[PDB]
Amino acid sequence: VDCSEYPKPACTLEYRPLCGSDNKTYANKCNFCNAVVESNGTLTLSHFGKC
Repeated sequence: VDCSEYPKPACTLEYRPLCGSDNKTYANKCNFCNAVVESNGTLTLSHFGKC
């Protein structure tokens, strides 16, 4: 997914779960992309929905 507009200082509460390569279910794309940046690009997206 496109994380180009990240990191963002806040994420909304809109619950659109997606499963990281870490097996964490991120709450939405904002939370996921912020984690991608924090990971220095090690975290990828496995799939949409819960892990």
